[PDB]
Amino acid sequence: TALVCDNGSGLVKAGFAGDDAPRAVFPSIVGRPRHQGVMVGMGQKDSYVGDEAQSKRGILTLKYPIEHGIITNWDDMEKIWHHTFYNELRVAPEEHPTLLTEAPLNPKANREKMTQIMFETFNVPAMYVAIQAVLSLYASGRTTGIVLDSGDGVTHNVPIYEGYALPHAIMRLDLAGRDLTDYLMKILTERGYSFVTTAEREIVRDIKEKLCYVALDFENEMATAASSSSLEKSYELPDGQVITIGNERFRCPETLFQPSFIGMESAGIHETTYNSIMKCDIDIRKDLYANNVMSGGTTMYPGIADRMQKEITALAPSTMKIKIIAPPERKYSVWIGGSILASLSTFQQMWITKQEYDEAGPSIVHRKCF
Amino acid sequence: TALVCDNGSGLVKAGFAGDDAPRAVFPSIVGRPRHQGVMVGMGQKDSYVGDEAQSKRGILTLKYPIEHGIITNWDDMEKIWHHTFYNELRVAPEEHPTLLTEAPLNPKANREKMTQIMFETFNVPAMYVAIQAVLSLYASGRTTGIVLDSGDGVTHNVPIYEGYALPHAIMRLDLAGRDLTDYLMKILTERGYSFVTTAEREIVRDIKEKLCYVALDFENEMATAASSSSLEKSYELPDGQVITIGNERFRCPETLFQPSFIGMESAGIHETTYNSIMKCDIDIRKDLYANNVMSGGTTMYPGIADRMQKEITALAPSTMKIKIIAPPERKYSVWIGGSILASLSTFQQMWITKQEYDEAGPSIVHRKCF
Amino acid sequence: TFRTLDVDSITEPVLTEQDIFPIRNETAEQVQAAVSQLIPQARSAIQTGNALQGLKTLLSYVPYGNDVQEVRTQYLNAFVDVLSNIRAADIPAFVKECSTEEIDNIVNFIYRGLANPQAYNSSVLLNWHEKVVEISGIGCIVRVLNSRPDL
Amino acid sequence: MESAPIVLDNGTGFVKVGYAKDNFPRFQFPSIVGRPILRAEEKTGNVQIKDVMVGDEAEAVRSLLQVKYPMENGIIRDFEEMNQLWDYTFFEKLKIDPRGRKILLTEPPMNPVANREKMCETMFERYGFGGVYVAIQAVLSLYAQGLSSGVVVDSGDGVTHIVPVYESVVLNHLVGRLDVAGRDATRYLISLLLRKGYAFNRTADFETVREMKEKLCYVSYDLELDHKLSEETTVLMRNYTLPDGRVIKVGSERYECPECLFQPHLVGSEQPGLSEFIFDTIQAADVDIRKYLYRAIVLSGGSSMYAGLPSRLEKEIKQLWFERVLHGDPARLPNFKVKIEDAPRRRHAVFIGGAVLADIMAQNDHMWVSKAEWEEYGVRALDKLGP
Ligand SMILES: Nc1ncnc2c1ncn2[C@@H]1O[C@H](COP(=O)(O)OP(=O)(O)OP(=O)(O)O)[C@@H](O)[C@H]1O
Ligand SMILES: Nc1ncnc2c1ncn2[C@@H]1O[C@H](COP(=O)(O)OP(=O)(O)O)[C@@H](O)[C@H]1O
Ligand SMILES: Nc1ncnc2c1ncn2[C@@H]1O[C@H](COP(=O)(O)OP(=O)(O)O)[C@@H](O)[C@H]1O
Ligand SMILES: [Mg+2]
Ligand SMILES: [Mg+2]
Ligand SMILES: [Mg+2]
Repeated sequence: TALVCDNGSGLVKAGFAGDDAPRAVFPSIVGRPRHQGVMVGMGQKDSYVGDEAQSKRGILTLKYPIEHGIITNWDDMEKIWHHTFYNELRVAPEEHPTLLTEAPLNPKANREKMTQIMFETFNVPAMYVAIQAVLSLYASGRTTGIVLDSGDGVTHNVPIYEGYALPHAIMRLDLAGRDLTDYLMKILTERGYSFVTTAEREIVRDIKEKLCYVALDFENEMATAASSSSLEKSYELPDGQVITIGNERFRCPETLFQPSFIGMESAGIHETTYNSIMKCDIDIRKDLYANNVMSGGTTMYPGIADRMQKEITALAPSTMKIKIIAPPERKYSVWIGGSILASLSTFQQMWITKQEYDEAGPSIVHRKCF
Repeated sequence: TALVCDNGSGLVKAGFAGDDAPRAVFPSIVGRPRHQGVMVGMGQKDSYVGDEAQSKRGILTLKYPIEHGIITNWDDMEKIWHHTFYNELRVAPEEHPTLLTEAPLNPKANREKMTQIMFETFNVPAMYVAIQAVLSLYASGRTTGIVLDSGDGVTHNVPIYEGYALPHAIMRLDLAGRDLTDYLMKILTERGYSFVTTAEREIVRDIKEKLCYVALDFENEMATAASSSSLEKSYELPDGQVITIGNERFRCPETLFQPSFIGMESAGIHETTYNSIMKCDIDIRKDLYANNVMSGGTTMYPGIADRMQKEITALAPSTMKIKIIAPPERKYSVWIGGSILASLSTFQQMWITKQEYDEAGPSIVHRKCF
Repeated sequence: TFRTLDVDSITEPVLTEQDIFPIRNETAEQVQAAVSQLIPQARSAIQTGNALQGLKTLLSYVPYGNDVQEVRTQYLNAFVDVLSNIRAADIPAFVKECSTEEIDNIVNFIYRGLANPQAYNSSVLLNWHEKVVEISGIGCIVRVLNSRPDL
Repeated sequence: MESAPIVLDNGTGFVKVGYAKDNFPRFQFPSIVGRPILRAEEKTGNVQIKDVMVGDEAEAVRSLLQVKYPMENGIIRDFEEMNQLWDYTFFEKLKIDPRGRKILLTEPPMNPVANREKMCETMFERYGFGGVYVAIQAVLSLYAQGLSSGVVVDSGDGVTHIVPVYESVVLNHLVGRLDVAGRDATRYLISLLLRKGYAFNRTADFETVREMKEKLCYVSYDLELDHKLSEETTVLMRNYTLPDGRVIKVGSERYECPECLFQPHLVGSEQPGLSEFIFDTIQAADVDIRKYLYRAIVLSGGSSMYAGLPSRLEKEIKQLWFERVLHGDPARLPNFKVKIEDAPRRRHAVFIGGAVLADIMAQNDHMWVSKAEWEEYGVRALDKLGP
């Protein structure tokens, strides 16, 4: 057995290679109490992680040690790895080799300090640090594609063909499920609901997961929402108090297609995908239109796969046949992909072993890994 | 009088014929305000241009209307042309005959549509539109030579022998400072210096102009940077933060000699000299090696002349003498050569003019502008 | 957290006592010579009983500066020794004939003698303090408050 | 009075009102409404209490009134009471017939859209104003400075909010609310004074602790120094005499009260305070403009007036670029030019700026939402007023 641990930029996913879904999956949060007054001796502690942070959140300040796929806070990130191993998976990590996950175009010092602290603290037998989009390709069961990952903190395109990845054609954008939650906390102010605590951000995330959808055509849904309450829905807070939400259900996800809603200069995910395939050579372009694989929880909204198609088919030339591959398990596809990869007979020679870390230090990861 | 400009793929330069340097030089940019909200008592343009756009840039999307040496936005060129005439040189175009430029192997309609707007919108008495390489053989006291040029969006080799073009051996490569800026911007992500905005392309272009050099022995320079900090340098961004740039400073210009760094499966900058020289006639090839002038702003890198010398000398047979000619006025040399040509004592009959354009249309330009 | 990091010390450099008082022109060895010639005149004036002419000559020069503690302390030792060897009924005849400059050198050093009781007898310094202030007025303490800190 | 547009900063704690080109508010008064009450307190024939008492008439007589506030956090909570402020403002402070007049209103940057709609509806349908414009309160304070760039931060009685501006473009993605201002510091002053046993829990006593805060409080420049003066020394202690004639001693509560703008956790908010809020806003702007924001931070609004706030805020941004950009390396700190603009007028900068803006657009009749345009499109007529 090998461990597979997806370093989720908002949602950690951990399990054993060859198992068909994460054995444990929990928020990438470290929470600290925001109150000094305490019932003495009564079981309190100075850091709560994952589901201990969510279930206690009203008295905590919550902070994710990953932002935009980069670990900003290492003294807290090792608490999350300590939790994945000893409290969620309930193993000694020093018995099992660990497959870790990383975004493309990340700071090389992130992957160095990750491979360093994983051997230098948890003493795993061997480890590897795979790119999230090439992992998702294994779960989709194909050798050609243009994986569109969209997590909590990053979204990226990796054009890939018969296993040859195209590293000049990669696109990455720091717009994801966190920024869509920031924009929902912003626009809900227009209803007269004020959310400001890092606890209330998790309420606005749960609203966004339950009620938001991608408009198939935005300025037609805007006109429809102004024309009737037919589009409005209700949500009940962790207070019994009731929220009503309307065109905010699709103005939030629309940010993913119109980054100028959050002032950010970028192409939306349709134009970013098109400009990524148009950066590949013309013999490959004929096939990757038929293989837009989707990955990660921000690709999960109702209506996204159809609207992703109606936008990308306006940019692609009409002679092409253009398809989105969006599995019902797509939330975990990078972890299922890592679970497949770590189980292959042909992979077992290309782990980084503890023996060869000692011969070179952490900078070995740049030759052993993509 | 006569008026000349290299209508450059990133940096326009313009002035009067017989002047020894261009009197106007500015970014080949139209910028547009990026945000919907403006103070209602105060002035904003429809769009900004040149050094005004460059100094305003924090609130603008910046569009280069020329890309890879092709006019992509005629409706925006009509603003930067107007800016050369009425704002920078302060002329009335209806007094002055004009010399424009383009690269060899350009889209045929580019030559036509610039001719069309110069007579139908800028009313000029006459024009000509010369090959940028041919002008850059002038301003060196020369009539035989293989001119090597790299601009912002264009690179090309033109062998000229004793005043005659040699179009079997002429070739153009779509690598220049734009692609080197994209690659520098990309490899700077590897440190964590994320630059993404069209405005941040400009500060990365400034880092490329100031901090970069072409290393003489890349595979050993890379090992030198891995073993010593003595080639790392600091740059200060316009907010006052300081950025440490190391092996990325010579990995960037290396892309000219190894285009495979940007996924371009094509011959290097030195190899395109050999693939043109060794395609020239059987005797004249022996003294192109004595008359190879460098031109265009991308040929300004420190270390490049020594690299260019040693690499073409390794490809060529060592029986015969080799040099490289690298003027200190390199980055203006197309314009310096145009200033000479447009004031030359036989060129005053060479132009296209309204009396022919009014009956031939723009279709005449292909008949005498080569 | 950031609230405690001082920045004023590294972005707004404050005045120094040598900006407020002019720096001493005489070098450290040049005053160390000038004092070491006077202390033997004061020690001699005690040994010949004319201790009051000892004070008049010792008080003709004063060492000052952060570079000279090892000789400011020797000057203070000689001064407190000379004050301990003048008869209390002679004090009013000495003080009324001192200049306001000499008085402001006496009372300046008695406040240095009163700062170190484990090495100096305070009882005779407090007696000189009463007599010098009663005769010459309260402003002679105000000129000590205001005086150079490296005296 | 004047034929030009009227301008009205209907603030959460003070109404300020006047006309275009006024250099200072024509009138200002507490944004309070009161109803008659009897309260085991003094009564006098010296004044007659009408059924609705407001503004100055209430605040001068509030021992006799059930005082209530039509606004909280910059939003109208009760429109039947805001109607009784607006009646007073127009009919017996300004003494105007509003029929066909043009008026400039203000509101903070992230209000509920239902507040601007019902505020404009009221202007068109109680009073019948001929034209209305609504400006974001902090962009008005930038016209007062005669200025076109640099982040402006406004702190009022209800809300503290920030609006970065560069070269006259307003950065709508960076505008922000801190829901802590001059009233939360006043509810906190009541809560600090309750530890000493002084109770101020009548509705009329709230204006007394506003006057007390406004008189005696200051922002500590160095917390371990004011905690030294507070715990080691009597020197902070100050005697305040209430309108009752009672005298109350106030001490650490002088600095420890307005500190909640710099530390909102003292009032139960998890948001970052002024220094960390302005820093996390400037440091979110694009690389080319951050210099021009730190070189011109503009303070505004009455809750920016605490003695020491300009100096504490400047220090606490130098202190915070040093932690979060230089990582504690002193070598570059002298290169960080930050400047706070803290002009004498700044309590009124939203009004003084509104009175400048209402001159700039007085004659451009299409710039205002007209009554004739409101009565055909309804609430959609307000889409004229920007993004
Ligand atoms: N010198 C001062 N010291 C302390 N607080 C002050 C001072 N001057 C004014 N304030 C406070 O400022 C507030 C009133 O300011 P201002 O008029 O700007 O608020 P407002 O505009 O009515 O509120 P808002 O803008 O949130 O709607 C009150 O809380 C008042 O006590
Ligand atoms: N059903 C859903 N519909 C919409 N959004 C979802 C859904 N389920 C989860 N999310 C989004 O999924 C994101 C987490 O995606 P994930 O792929 O696990 O990110 P990461 O791997 O980088 O941590 C959350 O930020 C949330 O916004
Ligand atoms: N010192 C320098 N070192 C390297 N590149 C430089 C230097 N100075 C300018 N450049 C490059 O010059 C290019 C402009 O060259 P130019 O001749 O004006 O291009 P074009 O032929 O398209 O008109 C820019 O892309 C810039 O990157
Ligand atoms: Mg993810
Ligand atoms: Mg050029
Ligand atoms: Mg206000």
